[PDB]
Amino acid sequence: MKNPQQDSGLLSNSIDFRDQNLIFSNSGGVCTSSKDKIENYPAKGYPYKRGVKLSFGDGTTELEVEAGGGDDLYGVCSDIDEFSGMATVIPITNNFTGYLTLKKVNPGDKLNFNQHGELEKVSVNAIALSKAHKLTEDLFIVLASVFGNRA
Amino acid sequence: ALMKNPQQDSGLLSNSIDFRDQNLIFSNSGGVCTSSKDKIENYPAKGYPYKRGVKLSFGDGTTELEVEAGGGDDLYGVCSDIDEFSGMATVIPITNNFTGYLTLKKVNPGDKLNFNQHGELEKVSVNAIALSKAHKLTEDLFIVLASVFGNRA
Amino acid sequence: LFDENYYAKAVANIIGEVKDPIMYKWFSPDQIEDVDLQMGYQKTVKWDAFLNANPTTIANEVNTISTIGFSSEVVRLNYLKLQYKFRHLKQTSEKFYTSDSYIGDINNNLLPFAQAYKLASSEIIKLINHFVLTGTVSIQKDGKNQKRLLPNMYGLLNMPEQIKEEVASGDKDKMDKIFEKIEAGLSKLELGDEFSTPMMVIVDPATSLKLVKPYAAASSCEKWEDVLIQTIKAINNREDVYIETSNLLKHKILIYPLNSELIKFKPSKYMLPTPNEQVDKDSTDVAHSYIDFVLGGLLATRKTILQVNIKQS
Amino acid sequence: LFDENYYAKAVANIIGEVKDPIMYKWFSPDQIEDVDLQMGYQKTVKWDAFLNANPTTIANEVNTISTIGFSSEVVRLNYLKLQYKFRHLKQTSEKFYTSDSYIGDINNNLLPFAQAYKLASSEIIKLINHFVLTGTVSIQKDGKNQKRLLPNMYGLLNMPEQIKEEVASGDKDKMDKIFEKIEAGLSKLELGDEFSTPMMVIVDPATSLKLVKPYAAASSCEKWEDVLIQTIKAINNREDVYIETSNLLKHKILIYPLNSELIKFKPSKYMLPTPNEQVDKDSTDVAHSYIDFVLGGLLATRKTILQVNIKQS
Amino acid sequence: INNNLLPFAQAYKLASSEIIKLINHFVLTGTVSIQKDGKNQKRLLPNMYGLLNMPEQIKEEVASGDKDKMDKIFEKIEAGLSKLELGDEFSTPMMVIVDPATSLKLVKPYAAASSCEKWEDVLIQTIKAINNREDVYIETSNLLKHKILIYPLNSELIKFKPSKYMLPTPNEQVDKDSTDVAHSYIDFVLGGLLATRKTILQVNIKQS
Amino acid sequence: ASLLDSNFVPINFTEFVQAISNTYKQRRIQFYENLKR
Amino acid sequence: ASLLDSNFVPINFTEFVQAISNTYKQRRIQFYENLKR
Amino acid sequence: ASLLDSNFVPINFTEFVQAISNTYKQRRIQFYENLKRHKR
Repeated sequence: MKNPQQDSGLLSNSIDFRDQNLIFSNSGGVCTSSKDKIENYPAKGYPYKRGVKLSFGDGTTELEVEAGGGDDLYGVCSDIDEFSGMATVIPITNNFTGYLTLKKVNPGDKLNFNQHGELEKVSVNAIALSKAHKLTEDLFIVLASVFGNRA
Repeated sequence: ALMKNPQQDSGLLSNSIDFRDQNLIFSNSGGVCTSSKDKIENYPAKGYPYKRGVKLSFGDGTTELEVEAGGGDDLYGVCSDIDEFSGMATVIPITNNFTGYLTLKKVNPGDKLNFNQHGELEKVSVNAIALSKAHKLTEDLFIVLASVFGNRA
Repeated sequence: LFDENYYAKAVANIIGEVKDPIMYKWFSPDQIEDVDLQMGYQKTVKWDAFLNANPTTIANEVNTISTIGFSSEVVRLNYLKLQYKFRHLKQTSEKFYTSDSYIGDINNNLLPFAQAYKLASSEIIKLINHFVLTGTVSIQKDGKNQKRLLPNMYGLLNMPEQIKEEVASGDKDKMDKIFEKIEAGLSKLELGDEFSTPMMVIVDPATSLKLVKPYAAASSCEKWEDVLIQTIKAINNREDVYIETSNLLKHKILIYPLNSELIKFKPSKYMLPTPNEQVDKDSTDVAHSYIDFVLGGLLATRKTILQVNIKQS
Repeated sequence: LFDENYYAKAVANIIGEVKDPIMYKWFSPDQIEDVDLQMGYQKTVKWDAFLNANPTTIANEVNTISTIGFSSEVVRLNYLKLQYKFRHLKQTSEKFYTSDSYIGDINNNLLPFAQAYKLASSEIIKLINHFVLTGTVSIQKDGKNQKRLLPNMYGLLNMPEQIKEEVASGDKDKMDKIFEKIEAGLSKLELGDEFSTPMMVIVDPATSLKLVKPYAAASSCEKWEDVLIQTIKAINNREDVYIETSNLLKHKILIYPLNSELIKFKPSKYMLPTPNEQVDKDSTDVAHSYIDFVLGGLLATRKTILQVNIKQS
Repeated sequence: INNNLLPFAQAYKLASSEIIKLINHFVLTGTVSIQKDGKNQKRLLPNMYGLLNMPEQIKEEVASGDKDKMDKIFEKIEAGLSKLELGDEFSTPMMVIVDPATSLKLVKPYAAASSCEKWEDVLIQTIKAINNREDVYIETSNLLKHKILIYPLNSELIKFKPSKYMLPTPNEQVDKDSTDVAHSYIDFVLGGLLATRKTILQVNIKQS
Repeated sequence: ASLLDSNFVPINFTEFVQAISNTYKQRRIQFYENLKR
Repeated sequence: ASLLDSNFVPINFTEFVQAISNTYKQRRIQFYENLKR
Repeated sequence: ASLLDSNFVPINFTEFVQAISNTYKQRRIQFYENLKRHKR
């Protein structure tokens, strides 16, 4: 869940302005252009902040996006609407720079998406712009810039 | 999944025309026959002991005693209702008899039933007598009308 | 606003030419109530009572008495907002395509904004009517590649917990077997105290053709349609029965009452097509426009709809 | 009501003899807001903004700009209802127990309703004050066997996400080490733009006895209390620094501002003891009565409370 | 709430507040960064300095062993004050910016302990000795960390000439689409601090 | 506030959309009134 | 609607409870008025 | 030519930006006028 469902017990202190963006609720990218192509797809599971792949059913229902990677990588999920079950996808043709889930890494390392849509060190897909940031016991994020697929 | 009131909403309004076989639901809290002289005690709930036999569990000592699903020689009472906001289970003590629907282990009228380690009734110490056959509400949820009369070998 | 925006004025001046939806005939005037929403849900609560056991005989002294239990059900209706995009000619560029008879490029299939909006709105209203009838959204004749929709979004045909009858493939042409299935479904119908209400039946053209055949030796002045009307009048306290034919349905018969207390349509007030303010402009003569429409909002009581499917395989 | 229910009239005539809670001294008049709720929760929503990356330089042509993110937080406050039962003497039976000096039974410890209710209410108010101060509900002097309360129910002492300091066991008698820990906590305190506000400190009597010692060979001009007051005045923009002693605390120091914007107590309007209408009456002279009270409702901002615990092991 | 979307007024107010916080941080430290460690800083143009990174100024360093020794800190401050070169512009008010921990150290009585005399009072007297008995203001800022900054308030020595558009200003460009989400832009200008050499004292208390 | 009313002068697109919705509702009412069944 | 007011006569237990709450609030207000730190 | 004046009606975004700058300058002037530093 992008937004922590459990309510907080205390009001936050809005005095500092540093290191206030390394959160899982942060949706989108650090740098966003007005000419970016954005699509919306039915969500299979929770692909938020993970690479997505197109999955076709038996034909009765339309195609959807599921967390994955490898040669089946189609795009990167940057946002999700839970009420409508909709996943926001930036196509792999379009380049993306933002915080993505990392497999539980130093700047300059070449990262590729695994079968679960998690970035892992090495075809390369992105370059790590920072180090792993731990949000939960198994949840790690990393700032990466995706520039398509190149061997 | 196992809560008294389903979290999933219902797509359609119910048809309130029939009056038969409309009480064998999991939301039916309390007992089928209840007297005004029944003793009931609220206790902190450890887990989800609704419609199951409860036993007293003691912590390190920092916090008060609570009740958890169980049976056997450690059985203390029967949980008849639960308030989820306060996490409070209403328990009828074993010293007081109870008649109502209780969870049955996944059985004919007249069978002798005892509580297992998970607080579920099972065929045989004898703790209750089955008043009806097992009614299936889910693939693993089986209820049964039973009359609890305390402890006796 | 009209002096500054040409598209809004054209929409206002051409909105009248758009025909009314055919789904309005399927419901009574009191059975439809508009709600103010675009994407979200509306929830209601219903209270029911039940008997826990047999009553208790009051003889001598007694303290343990039988109990009467109560239950609540929360019903939620979901709404979904959808959009379509269409290309058209620019207002300034219209004069360079205004031929003598037609306006627009025939070779490039380009049209003025007003005509394009009218045609797109007509298509969207057809899609909305199909959704309201069948409960599915698709653009294929086979019915595949359906749009994944939110739960608690149902139509008259796919409504769950209703009476469903199936006529076998061998008895596809046997109107007697079809009527037997319809009679079984009508008997299984449960209207309760709301029985004294008009009834509505929707049939496919093939079923309508089969209805006018004489009732079966062939009867005189008695047809299957009349027999069905009498059968429905038997259960609806001899109220009016309206029979309609719809090309959207195929080998399907749908019978339901026209009482607001049982079935109610609470659609969004923005369900019908509405133009969007955003218009994509460029240096060429082609522009793009968007249309929004809202889907969802049909509420039905349980076991009040009969759905007969004639297996044609 | 007063001509029919004797107990209500007794409560009305005895309610004015109950001492006011001492917790009022720990808050400013505008820091307390009554709410209308017995059991349940109340939710508040706060919005915040953050910078996603370094600023983008506007030079020549560029369309990729750094973004600013927004986040919402929901804070829930829980209110719980609790009850006590106490035994007293029936109204009509008082004349058979009236004596020259007192009314009641010393041997069996039975009291008139007014006196019993007054004493019970005093005890309940003591418990409520203890809960408001420490954040725990218990009757043992050790503090074990605590009542398992609901989440989002916290006091000043046990409030999370606040500055916490621990004076070591070997330095329990070293006021210099204690004041060093207090200095560290005060430096880590974050008042923001609400620094110009009075401060409140709550200490135990042993801590006060150590404070009134001369400042330290040892300066005979000012005391440790004066040094602490000056230190707190350095951070509260030279505002009032109120100091209070509470027997409830044991080797713990609490420092917090008296500003509603940072810390607010929103108790239920039925938090204080209230008699119930259910009176147990039997054939004997002993009756039972019930008192209700509501707990919960302390809201605080993060890193605005300093809690110093002097380990006494 | 679920998708973290705000009205334009509230979003603009919060963004402006954050930008002003960043601008104040830049004016103090001379660097622009979003990390608390002061890393991954934005590469800025030369001749862009703040009150803390200004070159050719007096710098003192209190050692790790004297981190809590106010006497040693004051000795270093006195050394820097002697190394100051105010010159003919001495008759001017002075300004000191201090971290909260060092301020709490200052508010202690001066050290037996002198009655009715504090370390802050001693520092004020010492600065008044060099500023021709002029006003000496002391301020506390959470941005500084184990840093003490002393400088005069004379326009001849230190001058702040910021742009008239330095503070946040909205942009006319607003991104719009068929959805309900729009985008807006805020501009701000940085730079414009001038100071004469050897007129600022910067004391760093090396912690551990 | 309906498109049928010639006196209606939409100040903004929001009012225009509300008028569209009101016109649709009035058309539905007119159709139900005209229907004879 | 407070127990301090002699003219007030509680009709029912609900009014009695409301009067108790109002009296408690008034006592707190008076304590804050008469408090001098 | 400041946003403080209610009678001021900006004609274009350039005038609006100039008014914003003038308002910021006036706010700074007012803050310095109302400033009262502690001299001890």
